[PDB]
Amino acid sequence: TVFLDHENANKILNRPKRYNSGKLEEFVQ
Amino acid sequence: SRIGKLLGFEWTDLSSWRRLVTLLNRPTDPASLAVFRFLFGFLMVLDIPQERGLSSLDRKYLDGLDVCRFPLLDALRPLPLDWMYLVYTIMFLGALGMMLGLCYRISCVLFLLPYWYVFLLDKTSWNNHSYLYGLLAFQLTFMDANHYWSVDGLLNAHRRNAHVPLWNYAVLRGQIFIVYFIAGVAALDADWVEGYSMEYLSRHWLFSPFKLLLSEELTSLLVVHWGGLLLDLSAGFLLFFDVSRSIGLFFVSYFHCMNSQLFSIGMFSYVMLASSPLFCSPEWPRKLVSYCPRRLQQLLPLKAAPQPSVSCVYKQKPGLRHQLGAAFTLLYLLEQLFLPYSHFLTQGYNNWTNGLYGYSWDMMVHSRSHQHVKITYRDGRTGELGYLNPGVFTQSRRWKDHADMLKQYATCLSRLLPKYNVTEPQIYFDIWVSINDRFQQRIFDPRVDIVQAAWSPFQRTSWVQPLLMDLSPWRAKLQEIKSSLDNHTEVVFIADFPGLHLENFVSEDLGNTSIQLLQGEVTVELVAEQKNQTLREGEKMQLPAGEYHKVYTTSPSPSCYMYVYVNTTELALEQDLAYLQELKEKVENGSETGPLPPELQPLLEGEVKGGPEPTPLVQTFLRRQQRLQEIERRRNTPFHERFFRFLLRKLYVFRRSFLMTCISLRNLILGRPSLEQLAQEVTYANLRPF
Ligand SMILES: *[C@@H]1O[C@H](CO)[C@@H](O[C@@H]2O[C@H](CO)[C@@H](O[C@@H]3O[C@H](CO)[C@@H](O)[C@H](O)[C@@H]3O)[C@H](O)[C@H]2NC(C)=O)[C@H](O)[C@H]1NC(C)=O
Ligand SMILES: *[C@@H]1O[C@H](CO)[C@@H](O[C@@H]2O[C@H](CO)[C@@H](O[C@@H]3O[C@H](CO)[C@@H](O)[C@H](O)[C@@H]3O)[C@H](O)[C@H]2NC(C)=O)[C@H](O)[C@H]1NC(C)=O
Ligand SMILES: CC(C)=CCC/C(C)=C/CC/C(C)=C/CC/C(C)=C/Cc1c(C)c(O)c2ccccc2c1O
Ligand SMILES: *[C@@H]1O[C@H](CO)[C@@H](O[C@@H]2O[C@H](CO)[C@@H](O)[C@H](O)[C@H]2NC(C)=O)[C@H](O)[C@H]1NC(C)=O
Ligand SMILES: CC(C)CCC[C@@H](C)[C@H]1CC[C@H]2[C@@H]3CC=C4C[C@@H](O)CC[C@]4(C)[C@H]3CC[C@]12C
Repeated sequence: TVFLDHENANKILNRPKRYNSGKLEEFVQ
Repeated sequence: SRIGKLLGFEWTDLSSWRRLVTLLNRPTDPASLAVFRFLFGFLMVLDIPQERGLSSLDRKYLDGLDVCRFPLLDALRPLPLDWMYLVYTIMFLGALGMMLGLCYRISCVLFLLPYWYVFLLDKTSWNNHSYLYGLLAFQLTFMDANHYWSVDGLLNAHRRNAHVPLWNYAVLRGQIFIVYFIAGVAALDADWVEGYSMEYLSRHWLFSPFKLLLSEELTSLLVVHWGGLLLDLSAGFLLFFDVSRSIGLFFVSYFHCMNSQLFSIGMFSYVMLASSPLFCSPEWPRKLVSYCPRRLQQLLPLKAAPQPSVSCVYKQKPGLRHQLGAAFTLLYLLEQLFLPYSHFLTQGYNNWTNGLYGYSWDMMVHSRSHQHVKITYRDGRTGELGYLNPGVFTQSRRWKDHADMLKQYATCLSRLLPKYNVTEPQIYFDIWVSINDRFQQRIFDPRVDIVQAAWSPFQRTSWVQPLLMDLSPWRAKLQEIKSSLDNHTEVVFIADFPGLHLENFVSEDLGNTSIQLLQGEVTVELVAEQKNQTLREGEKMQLPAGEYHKVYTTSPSPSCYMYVYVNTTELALEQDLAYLQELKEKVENGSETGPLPPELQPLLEGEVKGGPEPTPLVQTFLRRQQRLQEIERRRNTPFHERFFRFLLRKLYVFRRSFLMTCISLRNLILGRPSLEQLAQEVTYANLRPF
């Protein structure tokens, strides 16, 4: 989905997939 | 003298340039330099198919694909897929030659050139241990590491058991000390000392013995944070002096062994472990061989005294080779000390921290959390507005924290968009970030068109929002609120700058949503009703679900507020599911003598065969029950099975990389075969092991 709509773009209180914090030093697959 | 027995030299050796050159080229035993050379090459071979990216080359560099890339230099571009496989093949051969000592100098160059080319191709793949690998390979190119235990010794008589210059050990030891010491200094940040970074790392089962005499909070603060800081600041000094080397070896070995299991950093812990014996006597490996049975000695490197070498100066006038080696050890060590503190000439790479990540030895100091990202564009001709899916054409997420990467991303988007019927677009970004549990805030100005925004490597970026450090003391209060919440409630903390507003659409599932003001003054507008309401400190207001609302920061200073919401749809669904489970338990235990409802029949049977399609609630309950059963099965797995599966996964990774490289090499040399043949070969290379 390259293009979004108004409702999805401004939906701040959405379940964040990247909830876990990152370190920038750990290798990612 | 006492100093001579402690430092290994004397003040007289620094009197003149000639004396300094003579000291740095003193003959030394090459036994230790050879063991490290073998270990470094062996680990480099293992790392190439795993973290360097050999097993995913076809996915990353797929031909004819639209991707936005982040090279250090905008003019650096990758090669076709077949030629990229050749680059990795040369790198692999160079590492193999280094480990064996066969054609040492050529092998060192074969690893070095391909390695740095791949490193500079992607700024998003930079980290501290990958930067260290490039440094270690660069140093060894000029060292005589193939003088003790190598194939070159058998090929050439003058390179078998020969002395090496002392500056070979000095440069390697200096590099390892810099890694320890600079990391310790960086760990002097307030967040690290107060225990904010990695505040949950003490829950690992590896910390079980400590908890027998300390609390969870105490263990995290003292052991994890202060313990790590102490080791970094004193690791170099402990290893250097031989009166404390034994203690230092045990402490560093334990430190690195734990890190290999706490984090996933590839070969970082194993490379650091191997570098530790470099501080011991340069002839320790030869002494160990002396304690071996005579029969076994025939399968081990020589044990006699090393022969004289031309690389060293013997108690003669130093030549060009010795003087150049002396100059290298001084200049290189000076550059290493300066670079991590050079983030005042390249001001275009600083946003909230200093410079690009990878060459400052700041490991696990700053932790980030991203809440939301929005990308907006406006057509140059039509004038209509639109929105894009964040990270649509990217293979990494590091672009959200750097202005140099954001500028590249915006330029890439403007080039691709015209092919989707968008002309001369203007692109805006709205990213919310939180660092070390601070208030969520914007990092870039959302009113600036990044396509036309100005960026320079040596100038501070104008459109970067400053970090609100004055609000740091609120962290203690924030945790208190988050600890008193119910098991079904959630909260979000936000801080906004004056003159800016936040537009939010609340999902229908988020019933019972409210906003409370903590500091400053804001105005909340209901878009549908066109109603404005002002809020005061400590005031809470309920917000409609499934509609738009806007928050304006009218204060002359940044405001703070929090969102408290409950997922009503999930709560009702869970209650219904729990009620169904209770009914099933009542049926199972013998109660509910009445006939079961037709919907309850699938619950007992467990298979929908010869009947109407079950309702979504039944399917959800069945899926949840199956997931719980799988989790229990996974937990009840013997260690032997876990190890076997781990080895099989590694075997597939290594086997696939070898087969894919063969296909690409065949195309380069012989020629591309028919499409049907190529499809079959790719299928074979994708087969699982065993
Ligand atoms: C929307 O969700 C919020 C958050 O869960 C609900 O707030 C909760 O309101 C109840 C009262 O209705 C609070 O219970 C009472 O508060 C005291 C405070 O000390 C507490 O000790 C007791 O539980 C007491 O009965 C409850 O604490 C409060 N939630 C939290 C986490 O503090 C709100 O009621 C919900 N609104 C609707 C319409 O459902
Ligand atoms: C409030 O709770 C509802 C569930 O009662 C949440 O709906 C669920 O949201 C998750 C993602 O957070 C969905 O999972 C993902 O969605 C895709 C597409 O639908 C689906 O293929 C996968 O399940 C995927 O993992 C989930 O489907 C969806 N619905 C259900 C029945 O679970 C909702 O997101 C919650 N709202 C918030 C803002 O927390
Ligand atoms: C023996 C007794 C009684 C107490 C020991 C008390 C001791 C030493 C506990 C140590 C366990 C512990 C809390 C380890 C995490 C600490 C952190 C985050 C170090 C940061 C760090 C990391 C993550 C790395 O991957 C590194 C890799 C190579 C070189 C340096 C690295 C480094 O600096
Ligand atoms: C509610 O009050 C807010 C206060 O900011 C109004 O927002 C401003 O609207 C004017 C135009 O009417 C703009 O010039 C300002 O820049 C806006 N404020 C900002 C962005 O700081 C809003 O229009 C009011 N809503 C209604 C329905 O009257
Ligand atoms: C076309 C390119 C990618 C292929 C050739 C690679 C070149 C550029 C490599 C080979 C050796 C490399 C250098 C090796 C060591 C250092 C010291 C380090 O602190 C900064 C980078 C620096 C200065 C490297 C810069 C890049 C370098 C010069």
